Amino acid sequence: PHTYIKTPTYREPVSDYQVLREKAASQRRDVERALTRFMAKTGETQSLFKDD
Amino acid sequence: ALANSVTPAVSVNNEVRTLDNLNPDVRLILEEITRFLNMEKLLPSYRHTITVSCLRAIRVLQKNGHVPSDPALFKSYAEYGHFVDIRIAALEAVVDYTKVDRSYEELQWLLNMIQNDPVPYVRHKILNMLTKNPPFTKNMESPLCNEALVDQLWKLMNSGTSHDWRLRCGAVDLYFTLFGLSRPSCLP
Repeated sequence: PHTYIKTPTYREPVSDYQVLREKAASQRRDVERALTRFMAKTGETQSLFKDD
Repeated sequence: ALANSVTPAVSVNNEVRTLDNLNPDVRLILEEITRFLNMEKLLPSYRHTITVSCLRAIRVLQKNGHVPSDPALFKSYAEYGHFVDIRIAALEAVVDYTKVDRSYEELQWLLNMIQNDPVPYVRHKILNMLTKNPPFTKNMESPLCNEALVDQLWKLMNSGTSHDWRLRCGAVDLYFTLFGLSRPSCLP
């Protein structure tokens, strides 16, 4: 085959509903955590605990 | 639903409730209500329904031995510039605190807020909540049964609430709930 046979090949597609739900959930949780920590650090802040 | 799951914590020797000796269940609940309240501060709801639910849940966690029994958060949410649903939820939490912790200064805070608040609906609601969940009844011996409190509430019935006709009936209801139909007993 190597002498004259060519087939294109693609990357492995992840079409799984479980891991797609997990990816979208974890990315949404991480971006909202990053956003809220950035907005609490660059403004006036409160704390449930002393100096937290 | 997160607030309904909270069972009373197993404090040992009245151990101070700090962050390290928190329940492993309640840390997840506390993280979720912190996330919800902070996200309400940036993307608000329709009538701050999540603020009301999170203040109610923080009062649930304080009623059991999980969060320190401190009314300063609810006292900051009960200021004038907030929405009225947040205000009445925070004042309900302060009324529950001054019933459970027998706080004198919180009762004086609530009576001062009855006397001079801009919104009269909030004054009527504070008298209503302090009638429904009274700091003491007539049967109880409490530290808050002075002649000073009897004189304050009699002055609030007599003068002070003379301009509303609904604050005066609420003060009559509060005096009836606290001291009854006869002479206040805790008096010379």
